[PDB]
Amino acid sequence: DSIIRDLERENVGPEFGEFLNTLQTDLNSEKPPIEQVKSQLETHFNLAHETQEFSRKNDNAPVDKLLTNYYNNYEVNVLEFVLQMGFSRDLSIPLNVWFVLDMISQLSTSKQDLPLDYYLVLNNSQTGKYSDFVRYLIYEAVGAEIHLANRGPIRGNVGAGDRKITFHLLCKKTARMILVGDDRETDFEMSDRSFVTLLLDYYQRVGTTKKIDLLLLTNNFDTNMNNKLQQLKILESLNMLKSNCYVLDYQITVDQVTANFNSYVEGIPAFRRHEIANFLKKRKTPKNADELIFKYVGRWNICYQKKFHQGNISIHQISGYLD
Amino acid sequence: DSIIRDLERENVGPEFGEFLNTLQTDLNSEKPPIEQVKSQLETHFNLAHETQEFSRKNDNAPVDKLLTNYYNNYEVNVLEFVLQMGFSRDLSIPLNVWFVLDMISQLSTSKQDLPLDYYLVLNNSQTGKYSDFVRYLIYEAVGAEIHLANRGPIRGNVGAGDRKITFHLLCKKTARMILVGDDRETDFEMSDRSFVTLLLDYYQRVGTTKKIDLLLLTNNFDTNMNNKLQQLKILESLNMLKSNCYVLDYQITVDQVTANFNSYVEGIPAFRRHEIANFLKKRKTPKNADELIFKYVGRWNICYQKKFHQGNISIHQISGYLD
Amino acid sequence: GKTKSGRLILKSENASKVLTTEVISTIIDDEASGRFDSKTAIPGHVQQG
Amino acid sequence: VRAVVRAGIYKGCKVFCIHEGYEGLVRGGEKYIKETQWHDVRGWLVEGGTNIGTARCKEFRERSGRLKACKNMIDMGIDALIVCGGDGSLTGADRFRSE
Amino acid sequence: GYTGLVKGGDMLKELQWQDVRGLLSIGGTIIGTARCKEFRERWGRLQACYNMVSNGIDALVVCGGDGSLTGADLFRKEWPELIKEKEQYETHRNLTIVGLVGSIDNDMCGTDSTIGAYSSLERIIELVDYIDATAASHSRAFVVEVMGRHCGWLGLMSGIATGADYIFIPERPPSESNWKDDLKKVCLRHREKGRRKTTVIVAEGAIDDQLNPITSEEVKDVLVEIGLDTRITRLGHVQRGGAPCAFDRFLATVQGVDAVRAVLESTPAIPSPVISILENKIVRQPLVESVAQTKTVSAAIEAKDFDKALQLRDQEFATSYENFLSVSKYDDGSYLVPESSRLNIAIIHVGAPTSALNPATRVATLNSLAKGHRVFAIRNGFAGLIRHGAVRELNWIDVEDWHNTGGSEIGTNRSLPSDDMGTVAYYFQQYKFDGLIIIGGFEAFTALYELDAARAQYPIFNIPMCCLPATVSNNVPGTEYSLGSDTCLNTLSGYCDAVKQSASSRRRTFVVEVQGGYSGYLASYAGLITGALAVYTPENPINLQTVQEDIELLTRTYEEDDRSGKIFIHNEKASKVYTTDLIAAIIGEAGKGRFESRTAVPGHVQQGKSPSSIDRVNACRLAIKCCNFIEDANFQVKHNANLSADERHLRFFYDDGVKTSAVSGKSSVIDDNTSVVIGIQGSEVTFTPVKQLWENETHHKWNVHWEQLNIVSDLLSGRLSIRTT
Amino acid sequence: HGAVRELNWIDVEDWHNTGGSEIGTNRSLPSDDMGTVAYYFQQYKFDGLI
Amino acid sequence: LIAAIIGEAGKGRFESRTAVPGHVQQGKSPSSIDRVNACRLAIKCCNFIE
Repeated sequence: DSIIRDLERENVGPEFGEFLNTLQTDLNSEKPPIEQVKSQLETHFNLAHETQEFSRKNDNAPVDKLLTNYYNNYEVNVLEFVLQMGFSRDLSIPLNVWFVLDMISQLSTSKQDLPLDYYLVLNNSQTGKYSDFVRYLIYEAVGAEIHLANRGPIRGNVGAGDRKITFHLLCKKTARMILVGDDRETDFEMSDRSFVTLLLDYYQRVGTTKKIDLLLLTNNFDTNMNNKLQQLKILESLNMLKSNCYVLDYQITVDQVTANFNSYVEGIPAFRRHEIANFLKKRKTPKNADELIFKYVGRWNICYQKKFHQGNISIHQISGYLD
Repeated sequence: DSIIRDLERENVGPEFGEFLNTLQTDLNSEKPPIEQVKSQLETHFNLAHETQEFSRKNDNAPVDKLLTNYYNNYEVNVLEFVLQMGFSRDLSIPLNVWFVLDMISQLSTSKQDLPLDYYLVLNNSQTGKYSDFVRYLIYEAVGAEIHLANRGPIRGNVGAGDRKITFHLLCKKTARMILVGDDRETDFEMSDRSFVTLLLDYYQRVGTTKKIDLLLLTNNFDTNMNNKLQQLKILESLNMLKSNCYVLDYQITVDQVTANFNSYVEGIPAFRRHEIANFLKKRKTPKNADELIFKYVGRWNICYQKKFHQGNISIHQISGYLD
Repeated sequence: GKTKSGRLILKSENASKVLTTEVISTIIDDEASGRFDSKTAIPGHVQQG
Repeated sequence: VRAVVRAGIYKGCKVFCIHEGYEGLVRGGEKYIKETQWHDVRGWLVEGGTNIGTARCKEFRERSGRLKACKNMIDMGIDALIVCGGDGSLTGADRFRSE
Repeated sequence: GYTGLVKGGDMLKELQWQDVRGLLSIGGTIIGTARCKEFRERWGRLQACYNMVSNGIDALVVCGGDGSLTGADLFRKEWPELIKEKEQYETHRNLTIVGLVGSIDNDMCGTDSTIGAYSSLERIIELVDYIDATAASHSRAFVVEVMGRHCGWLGLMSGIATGADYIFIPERPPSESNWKDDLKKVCLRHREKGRRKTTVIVAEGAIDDQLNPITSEEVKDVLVEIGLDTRITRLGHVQRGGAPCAFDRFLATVQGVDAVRAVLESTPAIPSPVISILENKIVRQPLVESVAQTKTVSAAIEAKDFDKALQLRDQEFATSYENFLSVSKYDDGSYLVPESSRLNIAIIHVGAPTSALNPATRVATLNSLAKGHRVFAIRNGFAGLIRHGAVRELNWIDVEDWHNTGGSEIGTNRSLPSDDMGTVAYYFQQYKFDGLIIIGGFEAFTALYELDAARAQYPIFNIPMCCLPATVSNNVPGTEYSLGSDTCLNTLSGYCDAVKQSASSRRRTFVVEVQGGYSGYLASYAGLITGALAVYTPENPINLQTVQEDIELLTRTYEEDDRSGKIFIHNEKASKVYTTDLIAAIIGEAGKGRFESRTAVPGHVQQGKSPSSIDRVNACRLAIKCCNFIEDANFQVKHNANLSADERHLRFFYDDGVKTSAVSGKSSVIDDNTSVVIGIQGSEVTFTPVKQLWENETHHKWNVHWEQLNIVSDLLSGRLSIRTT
Repeated sequence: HGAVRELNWIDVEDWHNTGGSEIGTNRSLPSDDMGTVAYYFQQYKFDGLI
Repeated sequence: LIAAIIGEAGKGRFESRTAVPGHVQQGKSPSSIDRVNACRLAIKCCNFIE
């Protein structure tokens, strides 16, 4: 409920606060909670056209079953560490959210799985405000009536297989709370740049030595900082992805970032090495110098291999480390 | 509070209830809660004339200070296991309750004492109905707001010495509760004979190897069952009294058990030997045969020393054992 | 038997480049054979005041 | 005083500390004139005031006391006096020198 | 002050992040102060209001004493009164006013301590310490005229902190009829017992029960007619100047941040507060109530009802006065207990030295001797006991000058009874100790545990024992405060003030190494109070990314500067890699040799020459509580029992076969509650048994959080701002 | 009980003929309480034991 | 430290230097003594366990 006031206060339309009233899981029912909330999202927000279009404008790709189809039951259900590096700027907040739940449902079809860890990062100011909406959504989806909190991971079971999940939502509201030791007055600026480096500050101070095996990439708002290629590049440097990590890049809009991205991921080692070098030469200034991009520059020696591509949506897997 | 309702049921006068209602102590004053109850008791019940006559009719003996009279400060403060074997018939219920309190205060004049255990038996119908009222008073006198119950010892700190006590009220209501296993229904008859033997059954079962050092005898109701001498003979028999026990026997009225008590206690070993045998020849019948007076006949081979006498108020002490 | 007033050795940094405050103190401990210990006190270029 | 006790000891001579200044000098005895050892003046650098003590001697202001003090030095076998004090404190020592 | 608010024009100037550089080691005020005079008149307050509205000032923060806050409170009451000749009205209709108590007095209600109070107390102690630091003379007396117009807190605390004979406070004034004769009594009583340094403390507001003031000259005359050469020492303006002490630096910085928060967190529904401190917790009390409560103490005194006034003071004041009165009356013989009840008390110093050891031992010896107990000091810890049987009996005279002296007079070391229990147990039996006080650190905590555990094997150890936590690290479980830690913070702040001054063609950045064990408390506290850029602690990770970030802050900080000199606080046990030496080395090579990095190692100097006033006051509170515990008759053998001398020494006897405790009368001979850690939790003193504390503690020499020290420090240095852009 | 008794030339009288123990004999062990045995050995300051 | 003391010796008489072969001590190829013994002992190991 408190979220409903927070939403009105953050210029967000009442629809959201209105959904959190009509939103309730049946529990006892044959249909798994994630799927219930998922279908409720489609109805309230009329996500039938936009989903269809998102497929249509991407050469009729199965935007409902991107994982399910590509991978076999084993492959999809072996994935345990997932990073969702934002929300697309090409889809509505309810379509973006829905897709989170839909990707989640996809990895939880089986009753023969080890636990799942899902990290959603809401990087810009556009999506950032919906953290609490998403948190109340994931709470109902998993049914955390096992043992919500102002901060922290939401743990419960999920999908057709009741697979134990632990959903983590990294945003600036949680980052501010952290920095001020949970003080009431969290009203201060925080640039998207600062936010990326603080996420890392947390990975290194929290200790986490687990590898991401499915990396979800898109076109987020604030591309100067939240640049797809630049995020991949960073994760490559920090040795954060599994040696056979899958990199999914979804979106509708094709731009230069996507060209730069694809030419890097699919580029020969000599191309990647130069890609990196010339960026540093062309873009590094003594004032620019400190930015994370100048430190965590990527690695040309990481090979990828194309797995899937239906116009604007692609899957590449890391295929080797030349040394 | 339940107690007031209980007293109205047992046919008891309202006085007792009214006493409890106005009965209040404050451990925010120099006067100990025991001297405070004693004061409230001498007030509400107008026990001044009765106390005055109690002494004046026992050759003016200091009834208000009999222990403080005989024993010195050490002598009295060492005594740690008391047995008050019934109430006196010659004293009104409140007068007896004051005497229990006056005795407790004397044994707790020093802050250098080892803890006291005070046992009080309520051996007949005329006193047993007053047990909870007594237990409530002792509770206030000792102040067990440290850490009441329908059963069990009242722990606390009593007197100017502020000595740790543990008061025990061994009555019929308590014995019934034990027998039924704390079932609600306790309305069944219990013989005064049956009661004594069950008190023995509790002790022999608890395994208590702590010896009585002060023994308080008097003129109880059911002189046939609660015979002062018969009670002595049973404790003499069971090795329950300390090697140097103190036997304080009081009353106003004089009877034959008083003649026979003093003749036994003050008697030469040959006399006691004969006394026992002639009771057994005279009184043992095959119908009577199983009674505790024919089991625990007493011990001729013991020795006493008359320590104090002032008209029907005597103090003897076990002077020796001849084996 | 006497007053316990404590013991100091003052070493100007320039007295030895090899036998430094820290080295000197470790030699004292080595040679002391548990009969007493040695500890350094290096306040630094704060002595200005 | 630490310096006098040690220097004198090093130069091979007995050092006596005259407690309560002139009062101690006039009264004399083991009570005020104590033999001091090298380890007895330990860590006196840090100590404030005077561990020996000072006292205003009324008798030493007269020839009555000045003579008594002179006797006490010859009895103690003190061949030399070191006064550490103020103006009058040293003027009185100077008068004691001529007398 | 208010003069600039009334003539508000050029008197209202903006402050930049760089304008407040190095103010944590300055004092008094750079904004300047003024007496409440024209703000006493309505037309003056009206003009002060206009200036705020005109200059678009929406919030006011008043840092002052009783008078300044009474004014702030009256300005808020009279604010809804806005006369009109404009959108300005609706905008500035609701005054946002917050109050900070900047007062040496410590008069203000609702707060346990005001900004400046402990620093002023330090100035008094500074002076009386010189007076005390001379070898005693046969008939000498000293009078200290202390400032503080409205409250006896400074007078009282100085009394405790200096071991004064007599004190004069407005809250409990003496009779006009016989104060001189009572002064004489008290003094001569102590002089009889050996005291040669008679000290009296006269407060600024000192009076007799008939409201007549008591001058220090009046007091001098009393002592002079007792045959004592008396010397007045008037502190004067000395008590208001100088750098704030360790606690004040923390108190003002923390309350200052909250004041800004309180402004932001405001609405007309939420009342105007006074940023106060209560159980070491910052609290927001209402200005209305605090000014009102403080007026009622002034009223009580003026009304000659000094009982209402003393009762109107916080427990802090009450407990302190009770302690001063207790210690003063130890010479009475009123504390004396029966011959049978007298015991042999042992005091041992286990751990590294702290200046707080001698004052604590002093109070404990006097408390014990007052009752007729015999005090035995185990010289040179457990090793001294084991190797040489080094026990020394203490008397009233032995205690002399210990309230001022640092380190240990008996010797302190980290040796443990483990070294030889048998030998420790032999000696405890020989000297027949009936109680033990282990003053020290983690090893004093360890020894208490070891001896408690040994109770099984060695009956002689079944005595009441306690650990009085004294350590610079604040690493002992069972307390929030360890004696000697405040002295250390004071030593460090002062040390760093000299560092930043020498950092103004010598040096630029300094890596000051703090030795606070395996706990980041010392370093974190020190960081906040010294305005350190970065603080290195074992609790927070050090790596190539963290280091680069620290270098970036330092780099971005230096490329703005035009008083300078920066510091980093490195805890001795933070990284086995990134040491004080490596961090300093990386800073030096940074910016292609941009700045000159230097290391500083205060080290063993952290114990200090003299204990601070906080240390002196607490050493006395806790020593008293230790003695009260071990010497409690409840834990001691009962004398009205058929006990043999050996039975009373073994503390058990066999009754009718059953092994009974000669204390409890209980079958269980060993009581776990008798081996306790005496510490502070909030304001209250706590007694906690070792067995329980020992399962709780870590092998990293001990759950506990001081996070907000690091949060506030990072906010005030560039850190939080650089970390968020 | 701390049951220690000092013996003298006179105490020894008639013991060369007598059976059993005049001081008492039993199979109890110091194990029962070493600390108490050790306390008593220290009090009476025993320099030898048979 | 030994090298440092040698250097300062003779008021800077000779130039002292440290050398740390270290992990190179294992060698590129085993010596003939090592080859011959490895064979003798391996044979004796097998003969024992088998």
